[PDB]
Amino acid sequence: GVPIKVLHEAEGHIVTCETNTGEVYRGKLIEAEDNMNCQMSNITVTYRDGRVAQLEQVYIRGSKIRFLILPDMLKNMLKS
Amino acid sequence: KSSKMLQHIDYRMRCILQDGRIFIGTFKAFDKHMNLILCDCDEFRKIKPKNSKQAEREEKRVLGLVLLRGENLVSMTVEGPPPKD
Amino acid sequence: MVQPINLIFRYLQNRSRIQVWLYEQVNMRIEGCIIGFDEYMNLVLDDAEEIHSKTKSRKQLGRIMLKGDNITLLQSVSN
Amino acid sequence: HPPELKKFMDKKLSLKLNGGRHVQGILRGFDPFMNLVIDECVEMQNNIGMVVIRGNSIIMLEALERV
Amino acid sequence: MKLVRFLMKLSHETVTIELKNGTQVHGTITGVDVSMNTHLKAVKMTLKNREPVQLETLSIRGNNIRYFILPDSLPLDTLLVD
Amino acid sequence: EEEEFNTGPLSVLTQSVKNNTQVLINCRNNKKLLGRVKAFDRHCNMVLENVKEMWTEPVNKDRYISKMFLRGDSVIVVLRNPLIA
Amino acid sequence: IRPNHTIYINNMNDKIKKEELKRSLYALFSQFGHVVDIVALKTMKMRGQAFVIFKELGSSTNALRQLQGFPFYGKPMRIQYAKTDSDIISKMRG
Amino acid sequence: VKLTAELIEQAAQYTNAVRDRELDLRGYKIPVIENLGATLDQFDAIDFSDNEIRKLDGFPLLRRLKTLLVNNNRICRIGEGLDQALPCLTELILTNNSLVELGDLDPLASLKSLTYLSILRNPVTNKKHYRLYVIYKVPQVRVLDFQKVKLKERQEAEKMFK
Amino acid sequence: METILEQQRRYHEEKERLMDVMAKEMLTKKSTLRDQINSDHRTRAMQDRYMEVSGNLRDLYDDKDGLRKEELNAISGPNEFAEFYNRLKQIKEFHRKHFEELLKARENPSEEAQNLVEFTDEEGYGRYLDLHYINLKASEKLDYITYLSIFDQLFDIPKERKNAEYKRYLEMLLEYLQDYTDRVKPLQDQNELFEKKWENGTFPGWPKETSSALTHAGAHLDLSAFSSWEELASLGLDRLKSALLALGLKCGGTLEERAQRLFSTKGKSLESLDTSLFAKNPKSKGTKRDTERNKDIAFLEAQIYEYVEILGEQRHLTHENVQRKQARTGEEREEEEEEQISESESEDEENIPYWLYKLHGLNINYNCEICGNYTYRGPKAFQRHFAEWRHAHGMRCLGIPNTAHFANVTQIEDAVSLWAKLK
Amino acid sequence: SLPLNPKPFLNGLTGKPVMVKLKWGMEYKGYLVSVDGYMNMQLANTEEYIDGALSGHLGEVLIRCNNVLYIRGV
RNA sequence: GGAUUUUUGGAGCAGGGAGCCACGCAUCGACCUGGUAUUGCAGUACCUCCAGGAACGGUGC
Repeated sequence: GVPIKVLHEAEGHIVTCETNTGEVYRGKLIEAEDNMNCQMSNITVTYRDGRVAQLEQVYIRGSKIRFLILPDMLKNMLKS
Repeated sequence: KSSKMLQHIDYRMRCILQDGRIFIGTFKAFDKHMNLILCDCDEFRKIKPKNSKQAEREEKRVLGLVLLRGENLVSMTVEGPPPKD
Repeated sequence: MVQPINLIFRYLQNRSRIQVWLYEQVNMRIEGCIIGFDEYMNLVLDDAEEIHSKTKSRKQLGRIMLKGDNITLLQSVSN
Repeated sequence: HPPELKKFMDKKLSLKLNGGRHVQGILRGFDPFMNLVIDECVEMQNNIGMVVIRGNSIIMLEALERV
Repeated sequence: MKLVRFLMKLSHETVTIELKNGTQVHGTITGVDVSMNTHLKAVKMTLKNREPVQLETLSIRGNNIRYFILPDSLPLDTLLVD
Repeated sequence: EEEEFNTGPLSVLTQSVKNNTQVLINCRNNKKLLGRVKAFDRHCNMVLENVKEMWTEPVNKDRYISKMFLRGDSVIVVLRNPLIA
Repeated sequence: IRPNHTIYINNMNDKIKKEELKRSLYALFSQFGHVVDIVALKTMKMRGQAFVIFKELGSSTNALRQLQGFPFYGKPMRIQYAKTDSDIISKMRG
Repeated sequence: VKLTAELIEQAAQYTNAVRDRELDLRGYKIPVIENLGATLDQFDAIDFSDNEIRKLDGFPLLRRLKTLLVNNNRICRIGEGLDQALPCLTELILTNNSLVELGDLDPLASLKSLTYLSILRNPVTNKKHYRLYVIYKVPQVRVLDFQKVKLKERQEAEKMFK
Repeated sequence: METILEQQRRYHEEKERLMDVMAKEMLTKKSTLRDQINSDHRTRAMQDRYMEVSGNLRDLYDDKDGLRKEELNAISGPNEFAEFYNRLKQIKEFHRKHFEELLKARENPSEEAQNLVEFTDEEGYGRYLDLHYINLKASEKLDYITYLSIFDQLFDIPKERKNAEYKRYLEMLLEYLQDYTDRVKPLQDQNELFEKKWENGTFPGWPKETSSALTHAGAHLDLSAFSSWEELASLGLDRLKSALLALGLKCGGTLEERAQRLFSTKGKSLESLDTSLFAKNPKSKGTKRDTERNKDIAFLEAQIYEYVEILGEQRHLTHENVQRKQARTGEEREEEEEEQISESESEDEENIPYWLYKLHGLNINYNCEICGNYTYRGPKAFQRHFAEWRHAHGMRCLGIPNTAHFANVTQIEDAVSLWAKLK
Repeated sequence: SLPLNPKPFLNGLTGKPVMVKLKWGMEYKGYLVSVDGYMNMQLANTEEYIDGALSGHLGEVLIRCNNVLYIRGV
């Protein structure tokens, strides 16, 4: 899929991820798989109550991701 | 024709999520699953304004460049024309 | 490396009594001895029980086939 | 496809599951569905030993080690 | 047999659709595709516990449909032929 | 495949279409649809006639729907009976 | 016990919760150089102790001499160079 | 060596030992705190140790900033609108700076979430009643100079200064 | 403690520095001011503007300066904008801020740290410099606003204020009218309305879709306005318009007809015989309701009105553009787009294989037994291993002497009987 | 037993009295007429037990596969 | 082309009452006062014990 290619393009960039449960994970995208499975590092997580935490290493299953925010560095795939 | 999505491409689009959020951004790409690419995207919670005399905008958040997974998409309508840029 | 399916094949052979965590239901879990299973993780359990974590009450079931849809987690119990 | 988890093999992990459930243990293996084998597993705390987690119900994992 | 094919024939009909999330949609079908993704025009959509909003166009992901209420006039026996 | 529609559990639907008999469909929406099966498929999508929809709100409610299409995922149970009689 | 990147502290008030202890330790020791990490457990064995790891070795030596017997949460801390090299240091070196 | 956008962009960025996102601004000889906008409110901690800053002021609105390590600088004054630009400031380490008068510490009363405060090695420390003054004027502080603010001190600070 | 005299001094000095900077700018390219001033002229009528000749010849006194391109003019205008912001701030703090034994007292402490070997030429130079990027001459932008980028404020179709992109709103409009009878040009014809926008409305002014649209559009036009004219005091304009809104309406709806009397703007949409009934209608439950529900919309409508009036030249300019592009061919339209693009992205100031390792025989599983049961990935590799240091060390230290008789060795055992055959 | 799988177990249970629990907590007792590849289920002389108590006597019934939690012979 | 990462569903349902203020049941967690033990070289679910306090937080019905 076209969006998937753009996701792989964001590998190595800082991205934000919201899960199906609304926890919000911000940090560096290390690896993005075809099914949207996401390996990230040096995370800041913001829970539904508002509290924050810090994690070194995480991996989130694609299905249980609601969405991702990518840099605007990418915006400039205009062919489609 | 397959066009029904391709028509609205480049347009500003109002997308409704399964939890009931409103994502408004520039519709730039989609796919088989309806995973969507939304440029200059904001999120609304309380309302979609039709000129609500009190205010039009409460709980608006600037997100930016958004990829939404199709699993969590419900529906889309045209919000405004393409920005020229 | 141990593959998850194989662990099950082990559970099967051992006749260890098994406790299953169900999907989106915390107040009840299921127990039994895996006799067989299939490609969808559907399980055939013997002398099975519903376990109410809240009520500390057990419901006796006997021969159970549990759809895999419900499987969150598989653990072994000494009992 | 396989999930890219070889990096996490034989490491201690923190697993967030659906139902607001959380467990911790050492990754012993996986398959293409992201079903996991977790050893020395602990329900968050009570020790449950070696267990199978179905990938279906895996929300998120976090390494408690450095990979 | 494949009943989505039947729905794909209903372009230019007006229908009421009830959604899984309870929302009610009344509009004119511009297109149903193979995933039952449905597109409409001249749409009056009433989310559960709101007054209707009117949209010139609306596009529904197929899975979110509960059911379609069809025109009483609709000649089903014709449409069921392949 | 026809054999599996003919003799398997879906024969309930196959039998209802052939005999133009009524069936009650317990439904995910907590509603029940009572009517005749004009068509059905693998997923239990159906085209229904003379549908009496019944539900509760305690207060019972009902409403008549002559012609309608049901997406099959909403199916919980489908009941055949001495209902048509 | 030769100079080390890591200092071993003991005689600490063990009533402070672990995350608060580590955060005050980080704050206090930041004045001498970047603290890479802090290892402190509340087990019976390890309670009242902590290992503070610095990027620079000069920072560890300065910390040791200047904070010897510093009143921390009520008790005078005792500082010493650690017996072994910290795992993090070994990984950062090779 | 002005604290500039360019400076912040090449600065070591990492997850610190207490699991927070921290920006390293140590040893640059910065004299004035400015242009923090460029960090984009992405840090939980900012390390300004060993610099030449004179006044703790000049911050943009930074909602995520919870820890400020300002060791070995020349802080002699604290800005007045700090809570308006740093609402969740919870920890402030000011060891070895130049605050000399008790009244110069007054602006810290407006930091509603401030819980960890360290002012050691500042001349102000040797002023009579320095500890009680801080406790009464900045009651939101729970740990002062790595010592627990206790009830008896609060009461004692309520008498004096009542 | 800190002598306020020094602080206030440094403040006045910095203010001086900024004034000098934006004055140097206004000097190199007078357009910067001229442009600005002209617009200002049509917002605050009193404003005195320079001799036309000066404007045209782009001169301030005697010297006619080189004409600059739009992107640069706008850039410098936004830079001057932030400069004026700084200035306003400093002016503020300053307003809020404004013996012998002590002289020797301080002069004594000045002896502190005598051994401070360092050259200090960085107070007025770092400021002067701070307001005047590249090594020598690549980027006009000052260090102060080095990360200032117009493309993050203007889209490509706006061309830094040349045009305003209304195609998007034409889309939304089609969505609003629920048809397609409306062309881009007919839409612009609609916009022109903005008494007309009040008494000859495109749609019914109590329609939802319509009021929402109008809101979005209004907002756009306003942001565009202030975006394209940084140099003019935004707050001044805002307040002017607001006061015109409040004061003009109250007596007679500002809109008066010799026949129908006095019209109500937005809330009621009705006329009134005389001013008397008009006033006693402004307290009625009806007008209270309406003015209490449709206030924001009415106000937004009004803003769209006055801001579109202030931008008449841009509106016309764009409509023109539309007609042009429309009357182009394919190649023409393409080349034009190329031009807009270039203007947009231009500097504001110009200066192995398996098929081979299988063929060669490598990356194939193999093992030498005598060497650590070692693995070798190629058959050519084995001969090299045999003429090797370690392989000969295993042989000779094993008691099996080196060189060429033992070459074909694999296992340790057989070459032992071979060496017994040797000796 | 020597490996007794899902599929054969269910096939052995055809012609028999069963009870099916659904995920939603309803229960349905009746004679299992048939099952199919997706594990959709057909009961005859069905009865409904909700809260473990006889609610309704229903007759012939199709249960969609995704609803099923487990099946018991009884 | 309905069997775990998307389109044939794990969804569905439950909050007012009393005089701006306050709230049923179950489970888990730090947590706060006193007092008390422990002086120990590590890589962490968590971490002394004893008594008192919870107008504390989270989840489910």
